[PDB]
Amino acid sequence: ELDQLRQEAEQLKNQIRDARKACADATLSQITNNIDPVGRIQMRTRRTLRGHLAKIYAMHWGTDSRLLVSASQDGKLIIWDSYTTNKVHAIPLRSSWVMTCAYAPSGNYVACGGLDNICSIYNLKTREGNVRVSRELAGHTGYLSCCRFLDDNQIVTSSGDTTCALWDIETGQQTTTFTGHTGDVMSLSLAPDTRLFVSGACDASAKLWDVREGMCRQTFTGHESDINAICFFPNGNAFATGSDDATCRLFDLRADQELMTYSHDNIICGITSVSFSKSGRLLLAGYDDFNCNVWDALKADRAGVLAGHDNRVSCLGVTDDGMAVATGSWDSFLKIWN
Amino acid sequence: QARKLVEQLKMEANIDRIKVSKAAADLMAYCEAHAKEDPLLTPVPASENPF
Amino acid sequence: VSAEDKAAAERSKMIDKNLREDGEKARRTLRLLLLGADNSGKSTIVKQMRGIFETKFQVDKVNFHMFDVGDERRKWIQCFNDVTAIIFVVDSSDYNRLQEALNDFKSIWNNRWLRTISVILFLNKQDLLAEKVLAGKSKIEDYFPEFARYTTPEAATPEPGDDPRVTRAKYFIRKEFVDISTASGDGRHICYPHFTCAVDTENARRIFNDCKDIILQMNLREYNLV
Amino acid sequence: NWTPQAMLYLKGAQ
Amino acid sequence: PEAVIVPLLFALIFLVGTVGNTLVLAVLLRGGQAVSTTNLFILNLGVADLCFILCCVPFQATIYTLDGWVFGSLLCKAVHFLIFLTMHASSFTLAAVSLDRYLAIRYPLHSRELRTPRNALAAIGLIWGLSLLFSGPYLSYYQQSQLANLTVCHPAWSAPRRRAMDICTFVFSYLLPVLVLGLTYARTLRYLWRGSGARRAKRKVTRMILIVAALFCLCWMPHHALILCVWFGQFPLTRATYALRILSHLVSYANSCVNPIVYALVSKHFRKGFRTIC
Amino acid sequence: VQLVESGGGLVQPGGSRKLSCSASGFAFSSFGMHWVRQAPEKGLEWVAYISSGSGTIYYADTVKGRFTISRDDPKNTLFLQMTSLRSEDTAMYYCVRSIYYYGSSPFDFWGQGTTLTVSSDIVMTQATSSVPVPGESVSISCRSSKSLLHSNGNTYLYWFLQRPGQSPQLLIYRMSNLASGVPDRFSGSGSGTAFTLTISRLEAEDVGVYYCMQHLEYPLTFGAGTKLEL
Repeated sequence: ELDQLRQEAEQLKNQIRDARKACADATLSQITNNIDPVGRIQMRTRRTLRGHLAKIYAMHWGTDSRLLVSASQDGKLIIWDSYTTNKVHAIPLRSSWVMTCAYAPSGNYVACGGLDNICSIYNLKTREGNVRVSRELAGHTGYLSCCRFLDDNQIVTSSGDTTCALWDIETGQQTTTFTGHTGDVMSLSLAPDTRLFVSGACDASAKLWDVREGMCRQTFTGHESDINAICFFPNGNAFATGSDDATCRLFDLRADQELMTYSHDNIICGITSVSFSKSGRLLLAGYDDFNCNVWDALKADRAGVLAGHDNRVSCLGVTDDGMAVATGSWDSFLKIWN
Repeated sequence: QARKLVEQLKMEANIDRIKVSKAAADLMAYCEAHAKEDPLLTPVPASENPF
Repeated sequence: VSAEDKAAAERSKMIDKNLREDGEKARRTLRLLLLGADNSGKSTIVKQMRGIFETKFQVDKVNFHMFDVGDERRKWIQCFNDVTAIIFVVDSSDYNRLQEALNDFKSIWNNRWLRTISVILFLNKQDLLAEKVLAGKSKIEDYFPEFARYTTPEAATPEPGDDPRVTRAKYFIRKEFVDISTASGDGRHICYPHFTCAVDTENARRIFNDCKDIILQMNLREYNLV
Repeated sequence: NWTPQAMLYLKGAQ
Repeated sequence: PEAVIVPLLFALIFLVGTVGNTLVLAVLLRGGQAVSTTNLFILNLGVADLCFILCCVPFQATIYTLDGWVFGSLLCKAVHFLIFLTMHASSFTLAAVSLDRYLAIRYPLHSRELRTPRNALAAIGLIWGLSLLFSGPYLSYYQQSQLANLTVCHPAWSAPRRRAMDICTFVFSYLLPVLVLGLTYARTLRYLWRGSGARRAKRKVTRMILIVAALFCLCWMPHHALILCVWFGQFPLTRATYALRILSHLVSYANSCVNPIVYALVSKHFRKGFRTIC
Repeated sequence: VQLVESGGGLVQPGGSRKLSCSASGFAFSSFGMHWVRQAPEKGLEWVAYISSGSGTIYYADTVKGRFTISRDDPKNTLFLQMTSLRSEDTAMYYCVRSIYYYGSSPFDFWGQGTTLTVSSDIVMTQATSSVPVPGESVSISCRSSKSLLHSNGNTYLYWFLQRPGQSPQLLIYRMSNLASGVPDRFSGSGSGTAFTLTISRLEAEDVGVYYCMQHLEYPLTFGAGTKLEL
């Protein structure tokens, strides 16, 4: 009984490994060997966005590529205007502890969450010229870590109870729950077609989920430690993950294979957040060594360093237009690079 | 939870697969096709730069 | 700039002023982080001074705010890396789970992101420990072989009126904890062992004095003295 | 030695 | 011999003090340290006081090494006005820093509401105003004049009032700040002394406090001692006297040279902030 | 939200009068206040503006030196004091709330106005005064002395519609964005010193007076006004 099930699982894993080994014919580095390198890119801090009285955990660019919403432990959800460094709104929260933030594609709503296990929704473009709680999404067991909006009424939230969920704003209860993870889920990322999304947990594995079916599709495991953050390739057939192993990993969906390893001998510090570019050539990442590094997605070479922070960086974000980059760190100031 | 894991592995077994070479070719095609559309990879003029 | 831009700048200035006022008001309170395990008197200690639970209290016109979260704390512990102190309670009476308590304390102390957060450590339920020592049913040497060769250090002067074996046991436990703390302390952050019981009411003064010493050390570091 | 400028600077008018 | 080594010594002191204060500028301005009472006090002292006095050092070394005043009439008053403005600013700011250290050591908790950065800025403004008030008369206490075939920027002021002004400068710039420093640090050391790491930290703090106090005492002692010797004793003119005057000027400048190093450039935290600049 | 103003009446020339406006349902402190005048037989003219927290107070050229404005946030009230008034100050007073940030909609709500009877500037031009017209597209053109386009790329002109016998409401801000509650039938475009407003499938309750108002720089100046008739 139990022995037969274990043998069947072992055989399934063995045939998965055989299929994985058979699909790997030539390394991506060997194919893109005759590709001109992007060279060294040096980006300076165009404007610093000061005004936070405590450390910062999250940030998300808007669709218009002008508004940032930064989540900080001072109990505020300041909304910054990137062009003029203007604070559009100041949102005091019930709970100071925060590790996630979101911005609606329409720009009308913001979402926040932390150790209170509740995803607060604030409506910006409304009457009485104020930002107020719209829905206090509750029902999670573990701490909330990453939220991303699909529409103005549909959310995907990752919590600390090794599960993800898709919630409906109007209804107020979970539309669908996603379970199967064994480790703490630390991040979440969406896709341009808004049909599939990838999530990273603390069990050294990333997993793809379908918003419609509500069941897992693919599970990739190539990391030795927890995956702190994940970003998804703009094309829609790949993504990138970052762990505490001081290495990033670019996986692809169509092949179900690990493609490249991103690591350097000098760095030992882990990855906090990763982000891609509009074209997808450059893969951004943030490390514990109080700076960021720009790495090429095809060469795995250090293209430049963004050492503008004092403490280790928390979040990195790229605008929809790809014009600029935002890095929010625990130094209480988030910097804009271009 | 052995049954759930077995069912998940069985469902994951039946998936169409594509060679890594073709996936890498598609990835580089995407990277090079929109290379002129990225303001950060290719430096932009100061006047044309909103930031 | 346009008139709309100037008005937006004025609004931003007012928002920044409100932010500064709120930050100044919030920074006046001293925040702590309470940790423990099962059969550890977190509830009795926190009620003595009375997803995430929080408490007020005040000592000598100084406000303290306490946070406790209700395994694998390696992730949410990153939130509390700017707090003034981490209180860690341990059940000194129970010997079965004392070793895993030592392991937990070692994981907390050597945590990479608590590299500058001092720890105030509480040996809760001292009367239960004294009763267990008096009974003699449970022996420390059964669990910790080094207790047999251990002796009470000189110049101790614990308190008036406890048996020498009780003092020996309590200082053996305290020496274990202090050795774990000072294995890689390097002087950036130190531990404050204390002997508290379930009925003791002077548990706020100990925390007040320990946090006072922590802030004194921080100020000494700030003036470049150390 | 005592330069005249130094002497006048130290002693003032005299 | 002496005419070759004297300008080199003055230039060396100028360079070392200026570069130390330049690192002080960099770390305390663009080093990431937020506004605070401690940071504000060392910022004021180092940057303003030390940079100003060290920039004004050559304008007084030219008295001994160029054998002629060539700075004009306005400079003859303004430069020395600045020099003694920084003298008083250094004295009052060191006294205030010692008082702040006592406040933060004796009362690490209750003083948190008192050591507000706004209050630190108010104290800096008050001490700067006091320094200006006590340094104002030196705009006329010196004057340029033509004696024989030489033009000299010399004291042009009556001796019965010059003696009184020198006494006032001695009592206010030196006596009160040194007394306040000594008493406050004595109280701090008494309170501190009533594991191995704690003992080492206390010993290091005591050593630093003692070296600061002895530094501020012994560096500004010789100049005022020479002035009092002039006005209450027979001071002859000899090569030994010239050497003693040069030594007094050198130690007076070395004071401001070594203030930023002793106060700031010795802590690991300060260099941790420095690492951001490079 | 509600904004109601009280005061006014028959007053002798040269006297002092107080107009008090009270607000409910919204944060008064965040919003900035505007006092504007409507002559009984003429168009709208701006009078005064006060920012959030009374940080900046701006007055019109005509009323400079004899008009004062104040606001009491805890009481959620706005006071206007008038001294040495003239015979030309007899008009209807309108109080307007305006919020100022990126993507905001200034002049979104107009309070109920009062009536007072007494015993350089950028010029707005409206070529059409009365245009006969339901169900037919209507185009209204407004011209400015100088281009209303700043370096940042933001254009500053607002279109206001006046119903017969009550407060105006905003239709189009920045000549492109549509205010909340405005039907999609309204549209706006324009270029340097020439702005156009287009209405398609005109229906009932669209009769009113159209004003084009420039907000690039103070003082605010309103359009002459275009009347639409059946």
